[PDB]
Amino acid sequence: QVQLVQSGAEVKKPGASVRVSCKASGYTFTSYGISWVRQAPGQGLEWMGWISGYDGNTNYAQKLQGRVTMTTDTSTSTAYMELRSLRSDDTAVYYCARDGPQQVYYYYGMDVWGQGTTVTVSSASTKGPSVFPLAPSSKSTSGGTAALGCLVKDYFPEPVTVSWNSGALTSGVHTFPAVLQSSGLYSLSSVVTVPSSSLGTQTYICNVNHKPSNTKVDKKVEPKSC
Amino acid sequence: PSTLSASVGDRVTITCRNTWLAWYQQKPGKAPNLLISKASSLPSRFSGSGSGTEFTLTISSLQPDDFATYFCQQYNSYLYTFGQGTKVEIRRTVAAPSVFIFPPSDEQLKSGTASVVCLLNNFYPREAKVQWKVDNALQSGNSQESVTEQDSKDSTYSLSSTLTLSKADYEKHKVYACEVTHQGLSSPVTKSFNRGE
Repeated sequence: QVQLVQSGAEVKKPGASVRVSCKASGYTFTSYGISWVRQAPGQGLEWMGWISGYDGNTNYAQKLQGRVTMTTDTSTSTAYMELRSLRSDDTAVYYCARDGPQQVYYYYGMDVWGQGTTVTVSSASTKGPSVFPLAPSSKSTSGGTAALGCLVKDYFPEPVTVSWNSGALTSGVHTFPAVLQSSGLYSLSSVVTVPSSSLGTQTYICNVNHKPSNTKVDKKVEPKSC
Repeated sequence: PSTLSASVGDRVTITCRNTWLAWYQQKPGKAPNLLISKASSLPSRFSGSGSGTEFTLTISSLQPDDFATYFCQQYNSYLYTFGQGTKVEIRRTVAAPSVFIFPPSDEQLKSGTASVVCLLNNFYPREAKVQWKVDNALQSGNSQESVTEQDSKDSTYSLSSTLTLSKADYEKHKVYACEVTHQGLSSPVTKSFNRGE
């Protein structure tokens, strides 16, 4: 039952600041240190800093010095991190990890991790997606196999979820990872391959959910001639 | 992140580019897991005692749940650094992509934009090339690609290439084509259509 529980996803504008919490459980918080590490989209890990659960003393990475502050609350077994003067490149998943019993020769490692906290930094405003059908036709049919789908376009922030026929259709489904456009809005397609003989009698509907904008869309995808 | 194509049961040795502290494993969408540390913890198939020159991680025999990315942790004057990861993917027989093309829907054409979707479905290896031609003219800088993670059932990848133009530019042209090259194809595959047809 040894675990670290972090606060929920955040969306911030450039120049603003962000605060993330890390709650310890099933162990003595005061006898270990806490490290903070971030991971930018499709990139490696970057160490941000360390704080003692005992002393409250800190060691920050040179790059973030003066911009980051780490604190602790020994009464509630919680560690906190604040990042100021936010910029687009600060968009990442932020992790806290238990780091060393409170002689670096016997380094124990970062043995317990939080679930991570997504922080998006952007000048864009919240926007629900535009859902367009990707109709099955002769151009998306070869043999007894037809491809069809939905284009889930121009939304902010991540994430969206896509299901087919209320979750009754799962085989052959591919929902692509979102790409970030120059407009600052995201876009993706969700596709499925089905027998081409089923097109006249079977109904295909994509269920799109975007909680940040409170958008739900159920789009019927109908066959098209040439 | 660097990539290694391996089979279940293979022995794998990963070198860390003494300053070594630990080895970690990270699965997609998940937080890292500690494997081995300087406390000399970790018997198991994961070991750090390869040799006394460089610091390595040996996986004695890859198991079905070992396909993830591995990275080392190092130090330099109490400032940690994480080496860049090695992603281990599962190797399988070559499979050519099934190619499909979707013209823009008339619903999108109402809204002043036109996106043309080219789908490359269930292929292996991951390396595939897609090029767009509009009225026989090669395009660059107006399309975007997305690739799925390796499929947990058939070990293949799928890719979308989306060409985006303004409706005004889209209507000034007739023929739309995507040309695909891949290891599993002896000759390139071209999927195309005429606007309005």
